[PDB]
Amino acid sequence: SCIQFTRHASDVLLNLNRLRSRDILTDVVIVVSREQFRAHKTVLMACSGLFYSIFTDQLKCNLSVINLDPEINPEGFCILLDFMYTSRLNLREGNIMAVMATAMYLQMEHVVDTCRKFIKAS
Amino acid sequence: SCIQFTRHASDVLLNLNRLRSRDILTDVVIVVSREQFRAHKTVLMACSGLFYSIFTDQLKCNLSVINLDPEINPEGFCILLDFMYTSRLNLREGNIMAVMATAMYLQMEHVVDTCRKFIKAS
Amino acid sequence: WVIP
Amino acid sequence: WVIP
Ligand SMILES: O=C1Cc2cc(Nc3cc(Cl)ncc3Cl)ccc2N1
Ligand SMILES: O=C1Cc2cc(Nc3cc(Cl)ncc3Cl)ccc2N1
Ligand SMILES: [Cl-]
Ligand SMILES: [Cl-]
Repeated sequence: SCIQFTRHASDVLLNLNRLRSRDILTDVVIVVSREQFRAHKTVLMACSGLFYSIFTDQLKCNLSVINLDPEINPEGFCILLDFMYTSRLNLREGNIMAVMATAMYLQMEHVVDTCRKFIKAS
Repeated sequence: SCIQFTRHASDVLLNLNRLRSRDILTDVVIVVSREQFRAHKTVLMACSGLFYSIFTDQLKCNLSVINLDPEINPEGFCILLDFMYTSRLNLREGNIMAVMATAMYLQMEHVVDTCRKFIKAS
Repeated sequence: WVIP
Repeated sequence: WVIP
């Protein structure tokens, strides 16, 4: 018999993104080639099958630095990290291949699905 | 020119609640009278003006235990913590006064607004 | 607020 | 997915 506030989840995610932009309570650095990205482990886990596996591991859960596979493109990662914190995906002709490959590696099934759909159309 | 995944914020919050139920990456205990509640500091901050103030404080940001005012009812807190992680508010005739008082203390303005509306109707 |  |  609960009532529901429609905008609550969106407002929570917006505040988590504000914390990210101000570098508040970020507890991990994701290293992609030369580039470094600060984030919240819980948000990464909530969005990605790969980060979920990493941070539920009894040894890796305690690491402050995570290095991604050298094949991962920093721009593709940046676009996906923005999507995690906003629900908005900056998908473009020039980045779609790098975004799909990064989403497959990060195990973000809904992003992989839209990339496959957009590629098929062209 | 971004695209948006409508269900993303809700899915993120659902996974954060799953992490909470399994006590994964919880980094704070909220003490309310004799009762203890484990949570994620970032989620508390995203939902509450009070926790936002507490965890942006350079000294309090590092505390693993937070004790609430002794006037706060554990059940009212529990209902509000559930709302933070689900968007669902278990508002009932027998708990509405304790929920409104706890939401005013936690600075959860949308919950305070619905409690004031529901009280006015009765 | 809605009835979910 | 939608156009926001
Ligand atoms: O495409 C995806 C997105 C995703 C997210 C998560 N994260 C969780 C899943 C569960 Cl059941 N509980 C808690 C968490 Cl944080 C796992 C796999 C995948 N795959
Ligand atoms: O009723 C409310 C809910 C709420 C949430 C937050 N939390 C934030 C606000 C901003 Cl601007 N950036 C980041 C955060 Cl985590 C503050 C005040 C209130 N009042
Ligand atoms: Cl996804
Ligand atoms: Cl609220």
